[PDB]
Amino acid sequence: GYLLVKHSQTDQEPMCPVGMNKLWSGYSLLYFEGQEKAHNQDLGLAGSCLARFSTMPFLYCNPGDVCYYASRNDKSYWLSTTAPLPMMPVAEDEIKPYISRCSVCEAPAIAIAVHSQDVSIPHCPAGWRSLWIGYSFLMHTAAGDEGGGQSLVSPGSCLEDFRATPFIECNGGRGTCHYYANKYSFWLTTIPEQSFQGSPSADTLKAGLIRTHISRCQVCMKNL
Amino acid sequence: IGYLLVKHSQTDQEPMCPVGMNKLWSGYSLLYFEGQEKAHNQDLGLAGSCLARFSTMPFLYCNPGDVCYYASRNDKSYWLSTTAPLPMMPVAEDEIKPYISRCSVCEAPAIAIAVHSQDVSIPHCPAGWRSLWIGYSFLMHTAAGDEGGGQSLVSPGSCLEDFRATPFIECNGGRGTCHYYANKYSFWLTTIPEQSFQGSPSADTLKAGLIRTHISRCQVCMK
Amino acid sequence: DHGFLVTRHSQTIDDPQCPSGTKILYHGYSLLYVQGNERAHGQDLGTAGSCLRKFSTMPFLFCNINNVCNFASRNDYSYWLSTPEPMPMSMAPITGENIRPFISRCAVCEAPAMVMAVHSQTIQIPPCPSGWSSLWIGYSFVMHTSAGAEGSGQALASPGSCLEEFRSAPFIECHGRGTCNYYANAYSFWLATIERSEMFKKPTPSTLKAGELRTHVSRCQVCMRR
Amino acid sequence: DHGFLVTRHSQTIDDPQCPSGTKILYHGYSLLYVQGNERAHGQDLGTAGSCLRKFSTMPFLFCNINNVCNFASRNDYSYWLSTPEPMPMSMAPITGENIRPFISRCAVCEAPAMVMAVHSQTIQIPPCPSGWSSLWIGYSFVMHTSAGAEGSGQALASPGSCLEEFRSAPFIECHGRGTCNYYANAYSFWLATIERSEMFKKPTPSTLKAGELRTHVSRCQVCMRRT
Amino acid sequence: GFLVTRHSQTIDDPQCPSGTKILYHGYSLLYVQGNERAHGQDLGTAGSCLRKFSTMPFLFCNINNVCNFASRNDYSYWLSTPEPMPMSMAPITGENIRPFISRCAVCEAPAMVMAVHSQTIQIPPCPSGWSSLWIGYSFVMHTSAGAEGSGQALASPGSCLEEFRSAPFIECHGRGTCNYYANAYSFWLATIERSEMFKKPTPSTLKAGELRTHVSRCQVCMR
Amino acid sequence: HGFLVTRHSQTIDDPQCPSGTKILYHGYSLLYVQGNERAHGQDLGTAGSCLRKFSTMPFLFCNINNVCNFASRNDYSYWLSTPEPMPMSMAPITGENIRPFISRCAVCEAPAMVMAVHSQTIQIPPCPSGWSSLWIGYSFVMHTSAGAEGSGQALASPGSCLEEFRSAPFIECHGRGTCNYYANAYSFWLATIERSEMFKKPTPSTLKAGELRTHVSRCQVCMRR
Ligand SMILES: [Cl-]
Ligand SMILES: [Cl-]
Ligand SMILES: [Cl-]
Ligand SMILES: [Cl-]
Ligand SMILES: [Cl-]
Ligand SMILES: [Cl-]
Ligand SMILES: [Cl-]
Ligand SMILES: [Cl-]
Ligand SMILES: [Cl-]
Ligand SMILES: [Cl-]
Ligand SMILES: [Cl-]
Repeated sequence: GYLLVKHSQTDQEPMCPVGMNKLWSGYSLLYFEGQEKAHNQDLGLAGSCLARFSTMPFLYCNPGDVCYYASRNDKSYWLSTTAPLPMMPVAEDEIKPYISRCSVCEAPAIAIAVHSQDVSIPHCPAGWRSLWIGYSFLMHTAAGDEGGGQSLVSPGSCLEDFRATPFIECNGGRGTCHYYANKYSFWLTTIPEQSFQGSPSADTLKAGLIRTHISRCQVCMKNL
Repeated sequence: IGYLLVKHSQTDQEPMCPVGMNKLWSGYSLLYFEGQEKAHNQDLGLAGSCLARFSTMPFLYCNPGDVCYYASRNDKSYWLSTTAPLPMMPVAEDEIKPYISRCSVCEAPAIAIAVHSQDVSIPHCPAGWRSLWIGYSFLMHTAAGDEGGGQSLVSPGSCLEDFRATPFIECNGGRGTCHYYANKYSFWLTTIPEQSFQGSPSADTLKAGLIRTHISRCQVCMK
Repeated sequence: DHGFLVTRHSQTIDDPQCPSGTKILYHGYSLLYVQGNERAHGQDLGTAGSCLRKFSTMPFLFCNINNVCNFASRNDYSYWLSTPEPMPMSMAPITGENIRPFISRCAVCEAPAMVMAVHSQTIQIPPCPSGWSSLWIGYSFVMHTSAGAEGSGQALASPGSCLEEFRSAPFIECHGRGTCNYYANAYSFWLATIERSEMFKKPTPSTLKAGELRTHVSRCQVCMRR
Repeated sequence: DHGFLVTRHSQTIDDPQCPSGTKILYHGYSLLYVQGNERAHGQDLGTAGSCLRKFSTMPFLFCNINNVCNFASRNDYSYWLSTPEPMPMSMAPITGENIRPFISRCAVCEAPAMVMAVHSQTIQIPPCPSGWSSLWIGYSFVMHTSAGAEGSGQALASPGSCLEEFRSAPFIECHGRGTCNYYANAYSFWLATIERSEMFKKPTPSTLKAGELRTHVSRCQVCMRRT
Repeated sequence: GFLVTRHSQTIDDPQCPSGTKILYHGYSLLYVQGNERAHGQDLGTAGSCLRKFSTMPFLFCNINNVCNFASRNDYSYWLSTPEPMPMSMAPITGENIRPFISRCAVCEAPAMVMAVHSQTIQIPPCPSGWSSLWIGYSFVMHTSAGAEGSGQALASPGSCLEEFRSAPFIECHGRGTCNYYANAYSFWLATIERSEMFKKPTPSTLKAGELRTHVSRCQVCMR
Repeated sequence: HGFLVTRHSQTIDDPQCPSGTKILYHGYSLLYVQGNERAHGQDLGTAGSCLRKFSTMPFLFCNINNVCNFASRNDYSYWLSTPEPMPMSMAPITGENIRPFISRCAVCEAPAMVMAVHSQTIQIPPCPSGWSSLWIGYSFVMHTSAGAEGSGQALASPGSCLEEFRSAPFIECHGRGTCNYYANAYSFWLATIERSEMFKKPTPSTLKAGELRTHVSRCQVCMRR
């Protein structure tokens, strides 16, 4: 029994497709950052759907039989909403409309993400049905060199709504979340060529002319 | 004589040496190289930060197989920036010139140091020292990835005359282009209102114009 | 049976029994992660790649472009899940056959349907989804960092995020030199217990000594369909 | 047929043939990992994500908080499984269409059942488990590091940890400037041959020159369950 | 106008070594960590002696002219005192931090200062014509959070700590908390016998009471 | 008034202190150390790049629990190397076989300040007015070996000026007592920059045996009169 994982990218939880029973809803976890070492959850797998949000949802222990919770300088990263980018770090309850919501459903068949690397939406392979259309989400970096990435076969590389900042940084100790200037989102490109590109021409894109250069995707489910 | 004083103008014009000090060479203000995603830094107070001939790629590397590559991989260089407005696209060949800060190495009678106040007020030179310039406490920097580096607080390199939110430019060696990227951070010392001890620092965000009053001030003094 | 696989880790020198409903493929030793050229690559504990039939302090080699392969010839690491075996009373590195009582054993089992892990985020056990039967219960094991702060982690949906027995030091650091030891920087990260009301509140700093460790550690259960 | 996928990498310019029992979905180019803003992120070779329909030296762009996206304007990398094509005698960057003969091709095949890899940790081929049929054999491929010692690895349960042909340099480094080349810091990590006798002792440090390479490289076999 | 910086490793202001006049006193800074990158101040240089203490003595600015003070997860590190860690192993906050922080003195020297290393339990003699300022232990480097840290130049007085500490530095955060952590390693030069230089080094795990038996000794000299 | 200058022979013999300076002590050329996967470097122009006694592990580490470990993890040390070639088997070098690979250094007391000037050409740079030459060499800037960790040289320091160009100017030693050259051991030199090609896009160059020094910048270490 395959598990389908949707990310709404809004403060409201997404509905499971018709026939598929919802196991649980939660908050869209991108990655933890313990000891300035990022550990990621794949957005296509149920582990990215953490039922309960916290700025610090983890603790750490050492071989001295001592454990610390929210005592050092650790981080957590969560998928973001359209909510206006705050001028100053949001705090306690005002964090709610910034964190994306998720749903884990019970699928009869395995779901896969297919990428076109082109402006046009890819059609699902023969014997497969479409679930959603999105944009090709590859990888991310935030604090230092740290971040992680999505798997291109996994439905988590196919975000329904494109955002240059699809994730928010939650400082675990201070209990605040904020967008910072070093947050990068990486997306597969549109290649005008059939299957091979030789020498890429560098380009800088302002708001409005971006989306026509992002690769498009479809999440498809096998027919049974 | 015998000491090397280094001046970074933060402009596309070369800074003049103070009276009595003979100029050795003028060059370009080099912050740090980035080879194999590792940053090695030149202290802005030392004469190594003043490289006579500019290049987007001023270095090469060799492996133990007797092979040297120049501008053949994805390596970077970083230079101190001018007051020039932030370009829309990465600037190319000749249009890089007004973005790169100039420097001068002057021969000095005595060792010059930088003193920091950690206060709004300008720190005074100790007894037997004369002031050379007044600036802002420049501590460290990070640009691409986790790489960057910093400045020694005793070194005159930690005291830049003009405060700038992005005082340096990234120069991509192979492509021959330079640009300001969003992951560039400049770290400065803060102002502490207390005499010597601050307990819990209060979180704050400072927009343009309200910044300079929270940056620590410095003086470069010579014996 | 469509070929689904589940890996169990005993965290002792004894082979873990395949959970009810599954059949045994092969036994081995619990590999957490390797480290070569000072970069960590890990194997998810729920997957069969964390279960190697043969142990070595150096279970890998590297090759360069000049067709030269080096084995146990630089400064590289391998990490294995550890037993309850107490650290020697000198803290001096463990060499040779003295390492065997420290290494955990694993079992790769074939499941008829998909295997998954649920997390409660409380001291209580998370219930299996409707129509899924339980295999084992444990504690929420997320990630780890040892040498140079380099390490890896576990997917929270994967059974490997559910260690049956909570350990302060769940893994031992082994070297290409043939030495294994525990180290002070070897951190292990676990999902914290949070309450629904506390979710958006500023977290309260907590420090836990011997007897209070599992107080803030979330629980987990590994479930299987049909 | 619930939607199981097996990804095969030819390690040549040819499209690999789907193993017995599987149906072809699409072909592509063998992607190992990408390196954006100095962080390496890898696609597991056993998954369909390691198989991209279109090649580029820069197959991705990045975006900042200022709603500005840069494509191939910085210093970022892409890494591809490579062919047994010899490195040019000059050892200089390979650019343009000259890259094509160096890039490995892959095939994503729809499988009736789940696929796994078994590792022997010996010079001998590990047999398939009870009720599993053999798809292909290969060598145990664990991890890799290239530029800035950043890289990624394979899951040993996944078929991507089972490369059909052993290569001392299994992958090539491509840059967003449009050039690809092998570099001296490009290492490949393979499972070693361990004996049950010296399982818990000192490992003998060994350096292997050409012809002695496969004598310590572990063997693997990709299996698929019977229907 | 030569300088020598001395660290007390206690709460008291250290006296300047015999021959040197005092300039100013302050708190002993080891290294800062901004945006997950460590940047250090050499202990022998005056940059390791900040006049004012803060758990966050710095802020960062971006390309959009936006500066953030104590808003993210950055660190500062200071040399620590013999003051015991609270028995609960909890983060030290507020004005309870003062007894933990070392004090330093920047002293003006008539001549150049250097440090010598013996690589032996015996004190290395000063070079011919150089007078001793103080003796100590060989402090090479250190790593705390994210295994990040810095080190000291072995010719600088900063590589020569007067008092040996198994935990020589404390970790402070911009959140206003300071604490010792299990991953905080300190690196000291090993004692090497001349007859064993090119022989395989014998592994040694040293318990309390034997710690300094393999730690090299040093002496800070002035000409 | 006590200035110091450190010279490296890059050979198994002790270097002789340049004209005007007096010898203090000899030792072995230390480049950088690597503990807990992090590198810390000693500038080759300073005395700290010269240790009296060599060891493959010249350091230990201590923790908060008052426990110190010597050569008990996987730590490194990097030293300047000699013209001595790599063995036939390319196996790690151990024991007294390491001796002919390690470079020797000398710490010398200078009457005046020492510095390095760079031409950024194939020409040897002239010393500034009032300064006198000590030695000439090649512009050594930085290096990376294992984990892309390493360190660099201050360009105005005598450490940025290596007298003899080496494709592999350093050797990698471990706490196990084994030293070897490795494929990822890179050495970064200042390239030759022409006045015309300053702001121009750099031309990709790949040099082989006998062409390596063609693009390497030259330096001179000068001491004021
Ligand atoms: Cl925290
Ligand atoms: Cl920011
Ligand atoms: Cl380059
Ligand atoms: Cl940007
Ligand atoms: Cl090894
Ligand atoms: Cl330890
Ligand atoms: Cl790029
Ligand atoms: Cl190379
Ligand atoms: Cl902070
Ligand atoms: Cl060691
Ligand atoms: Cl090698």
